[PDB]
Amino acid sequence: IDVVNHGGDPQVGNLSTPINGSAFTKAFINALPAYRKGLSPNRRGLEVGMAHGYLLYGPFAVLGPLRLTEYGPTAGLLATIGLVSILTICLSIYGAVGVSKPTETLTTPEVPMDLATKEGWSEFAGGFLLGGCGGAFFAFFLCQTPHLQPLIEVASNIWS
Amino acid sequence: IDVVNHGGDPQVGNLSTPINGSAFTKAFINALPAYRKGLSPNRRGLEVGMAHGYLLYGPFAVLGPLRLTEYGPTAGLLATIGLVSILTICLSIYGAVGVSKPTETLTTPEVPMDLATKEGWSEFAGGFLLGGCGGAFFAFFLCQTPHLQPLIEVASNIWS
Amino acid sequence: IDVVNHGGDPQVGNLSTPINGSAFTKAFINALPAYRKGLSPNRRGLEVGMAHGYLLYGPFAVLGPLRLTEYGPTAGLLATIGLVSILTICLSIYGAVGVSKPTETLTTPEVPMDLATKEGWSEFAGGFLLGGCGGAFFAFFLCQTPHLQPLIEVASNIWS
Amino acid sequence: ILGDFAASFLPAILVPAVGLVMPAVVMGLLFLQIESEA
Amino acid sequence: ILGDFAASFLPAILVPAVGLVMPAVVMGLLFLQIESEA
Amino acid sequence: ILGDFAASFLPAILVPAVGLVMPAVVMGLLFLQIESEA
Amino acid sequence: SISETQVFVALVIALIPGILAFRLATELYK
Amino acid sequence: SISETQVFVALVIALIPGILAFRLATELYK
Amino acid sequence: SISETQVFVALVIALIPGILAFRLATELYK
Ligand code: CLA
Ligand code: CLA
Ligand code: CLA
Ligand code: CLA
Ligand code: CLA
Ligand SMILES: CC1=C(/C=C/C(C)=C/C=C/C(C)=C/C=C/C=C(C)/C=C/C=C(C)/C=C/C2=C(C)CCCC2(C)C)C(C)(C)CCC1
Ligand SMILES: CC1=C(/C=C/C(C)=C/C=C/C(C)=C/C=C/C=C(C)/C=C/C=C(C)/C=C/C2=C(C)CCCC2(C)C)C(C)(C)CCC1
Ligand SMILES: CC1=C(/C=C/C(C)=C/C=C/C(C)=C/C=C/C=C(C)/C=C/C=C(C)/C=C/C2=C(C)CCCC2(C)C)C(C)(C)CCC1
Repeated sequence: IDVVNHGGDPQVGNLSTPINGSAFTKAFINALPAYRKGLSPNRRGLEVGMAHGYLLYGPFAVLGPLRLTEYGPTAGLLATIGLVSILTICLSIYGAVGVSKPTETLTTPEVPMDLATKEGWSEFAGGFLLGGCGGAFFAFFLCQTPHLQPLIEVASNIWS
Repeated sequence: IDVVNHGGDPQVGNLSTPINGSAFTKAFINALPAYRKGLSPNRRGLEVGMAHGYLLYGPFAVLGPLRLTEYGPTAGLLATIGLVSILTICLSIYGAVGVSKPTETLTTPEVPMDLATKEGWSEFAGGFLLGGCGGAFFAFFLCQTPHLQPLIEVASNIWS
Repeated sequence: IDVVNHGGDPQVGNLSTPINGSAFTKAFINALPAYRKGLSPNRRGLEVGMAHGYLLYGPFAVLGPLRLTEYGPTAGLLATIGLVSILTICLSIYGAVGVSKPTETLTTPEVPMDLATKEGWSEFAGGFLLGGCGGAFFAFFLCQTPHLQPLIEVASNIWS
Repeated sequence: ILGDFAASFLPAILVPAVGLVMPAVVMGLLFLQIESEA
Repeated sequence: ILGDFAASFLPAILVPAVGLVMPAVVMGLLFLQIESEA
Repeated sequence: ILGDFAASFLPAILVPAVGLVMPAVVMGLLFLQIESEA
Repeated sequence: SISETQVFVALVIALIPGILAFRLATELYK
Repeated sequence: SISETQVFVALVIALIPGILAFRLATELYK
Repeated sequence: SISETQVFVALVIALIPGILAFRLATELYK
């Protein structure tokens, strides 16, 4: 029994491995904000930016020049905001150059047609900005309001 | 003089009462963010979410487990953010199932065609997220910055 | 050599002066959020609102009734939020009246077609709201977190 | 400054409502009324 | 209140995960499963 | 650390402008210049 | 002096000409 | 009492029936 | 040492080769 097959077309340079496209990776990649069926841009970008802004307040808050200082969480928030702004500028200029239709693979047989235009990628960039700012500020608020929150004591004792 | 008429079609199960559809309820329901003529989604959702996030920082800020504690306004802000996020997840999955054209009544003879698609309800959900977060944070900032603001002393002396 | 020419059509009431339309003002006005080619509304409005909310936390923070008080930056943030909200209400009612196609000049031979509709101006207004709130809060956070930041000492010693 | 009269918190609510909130509402509503077509 | 048992911080993470996070995930996923057409 | 020279606040503004702001502007503008078609 | 409750009583009494002024103004428009 | 590391060892051991329960449930669906 | 105003004077003097370098670079492009 060949569990590693092609995608239906063998001469295309890809293989349908269990990791690539079997049953659980076709879903949860087609159900991510990118490649989900019903979402518009400025909603895909909102979800992606919220997740990214939330995760990126982890190596700036406890890993920085100010991490031994009470200004450390605020400096990590400002650094996350700056990185999200730089990434939004990158997304905006990537769209402003001109985008093509995204690459269709075995995992994603249907790519979002709304991201194939410059106007869709501008909405994605704006949603990424608002989401990144919101996620970074939400992670800052969650890390700052108990003022110790000993989950942050974990992975800062590691990153001493 | 029959002030309680039908809507023009008697065999439809509704009545055009003064409360339902007379002169002042056809307007101000057709002029709400839902059912307004010129608005797009991610603007209807923005207005609705801003109003909802602002009103929902009333039974969490002064009514909670921390309401006798200085962390009470911050906990109310976090609870409002969590409720807005849960409601946004509900809106997103309601759209992701697939929406039909909204119900046309006597009060609203014209319903928004832009909310009849899955892409429009995704923009509505994203606008609701940004609006709810903004309204909750604005109400938190307004309640927190004078640090007493004796309008909050009203309806907390009631809710003692 | 006539450096001051017409735009190609002399009987139109405008002149193509160096300031108006020569080489450096056709670009950087066609490359502003308004008149840029690839952007959608709720992205033009986002950029415009972010710039406006950032600049408007300059005559409210150090120029106000509370500018000698520690509540001064917070009052300036609240005043910037209020002005951005009033301007968003103005944009929303300007769109809700009904907009025409924007004026085409020598500097801008192509105006955004997406701002020629009521739905586009609603997205612009919502983006202006989110951008203004984000820019005002970002300027508040930047001015507040070092708590002195002696660039603010400049232009407050002037505005003593 | 709150007064010695009964319900002194009502000037702190009604005066910004009648001086800022409802004039903004009335100018917005009258603007939409006088600028709408047909 | 943290316990005297080893890894006392794990009730502070797993109990809100199993009581709030994954039931929300399971109801969202099962809602999308039972309400999708075809 | 501010210096004893005149206008010591100008390194605090120009150095992040020439090291972060205008290189980002120049790379964005040159990226749009070298990647635009026609 | 008058009581605090008398001010709120006079306010909800004043809503009765508040509603009726809105009802007269719309019918004067027609 | 057991150590702190033994709890994390038992958790990553418990991922082995965690994965295999997901694998059985999908094949029981088919 | 030089004064604080002399630094700002030299900066706004330096805008005169700042503008003219931009004017030469665009004409060298053409
Ligand atoms: C036309 C008559 C008149 C006038 C000129 C005033 C003027 C004043 N009142 Mg008011 N008021 C009036 C009627 C009047 N009132 C009556 C009948 C009541 C109900 C019992 C009150 C109850 C009242 C309260 C409780 C308070 C005031 C206060 C105020 C001040 C600011 C306005 C404000 O924010 O509150 C206006 C709030 C209202 C509830 C008034 C509603 C409107 C009234 C009923 C009359 C309608 C006005 C007019 C006829 C319609 C528009 C005409 C147009 C052509 C201009 C100002 C001194 C405030 C104050 O003392 O601040 C220091 C305050 O908090 N008023
Ligand atoms: C079905 C058996 C069973 C039951 C009823 C419980 C019940 C409990 N456990 Mg758990 N647990 C179990 C198995 C079990 N456990 C085993 C085998 C391990 C791995 C060695 C642990 C490891 C463990 C940790 C480390 C912690 C708990 C804790 C908890 C409490 C809250 C649940 C939670 O958040 O953690 C659930 C977290 C897990 C990692 C459990 C994973 C699921 C296990 C392996 C069994 C699967 C359940 C069931 C068979 C499948 C669904 C059946 C469905 C029909 C309902 C509760 C008292 C918490 C506690 O003490 O709070 C005070 C806590 O932090 N558990
Ligand atoms: C090419 C000549 C040269 C070089 C190598 C330097 C280098 C330096 N200057 Mg500058 N500067 C120069 C010209 C020069 N300067 C002149 C003519 C003036 C105007 C009177 C100044 C005014 C000045 C100020 C007021 C400050 C510096 C500072 C700095 C430092 C960081 C750069 C910065 O942020 O400020 C650059 C800011 C400017 C206003 C310079 C504008 C550009 C000048 C005029 C020359 C143009 C460069 C080049 C010819 C064009 C690009 C060539 C390309 C191929 C690389 C660095 C030591 C900072 C410092 O001391 O930090 C510790 C600081 O705050 N400079
Ligand atoms: C009759 C109504 C009235 C009322 C109640 C006020 C109220 C106020 N004025 Mg204003 N003003 C008015 C008429 C009025 N104004 C008119 C007619 C003029 C023109 C001559 C002025 C000229 C004037 C100037 C030029 C300034 C004031 C300022 C102030 C503030 C002083 C409080 C303080 O110490 O700073 C504390 C300030 C704050 C706490 C900021 C309040 C901002 C609020 C909270 C935002 C609300 C957001 C809201 C949702 C949007 C607006 C309402 C919406 C319905 C449209 C206060 C908010 C000063 C100020 O601070 O500006 C805001 C100021 O600089 N006013
Ligand atoms: C078994 C799971 C479980 C867990 C872990 C909790 C946890 C909690 N409950 Mg809840 N609840 C549950 C089941 C549970 N609930 C159910 C089944 C009922 C119905 C009978 C209730 C009824 C109930 C009420 C009515 C109230 C609580 C409140 C609380 C909070 C008390 C903490 C405190 O002192 O205030 C501190 C509070 C906070 C720090 C706010 C936490 C908000 C978080 C941080 C937002 C997270 C955002 C997140 C991304 C979105 C949600 C998760 C997402 C995956 C869907 C805490 C968050 C109280 C509260 O504060 O409400 C929030 C409250 O009023 N609960
Ligand atoms: C599942 C899974 C996975 C994954 C994992 C991960 C990766 C995670 C992450 C996670 C995350 C990463 C999360 C995040 C979250 C986020 C959030 C939660 C956010 C929110 C936010 C908000 C809500 C905000 C708000 C706001 C705004 C918007 C504005 C204003 C301000 C504020 C702040 C209010 C894997 C792959 C392993 C596989 C298996 C399964
Ligand atoms: C009129 C009327 C009525 C109604 C009433 C009510 C219901 C009210 C409510 C009200 C409300 C409920 C209000 C609200 C408001 C809101 C607001 C005012 C908001 C705003 C916000 C903002 C502006 C924010 C901002 C931001 C953002 C966005 C982001 C970042 C951060 C910040 C915070 C900055 C009735 C029915 C009786 C009938 C008669 C008449
Ligand atoms: C260049 C040039 C010019 C101009 C100048 C100016 C006018 C400037 C301004 C500037 C500005 C005016 C800037 C601004 C900036 C802004 C920004 C930088 C913003 C950002 C923001 C953000 C990022 C935020 C965030 C957030 C959100 C969104 C929500 C939540 C919260 C938070 C806060 C996180 C001229 C004409 C002379 C000509 C020559 C050249």
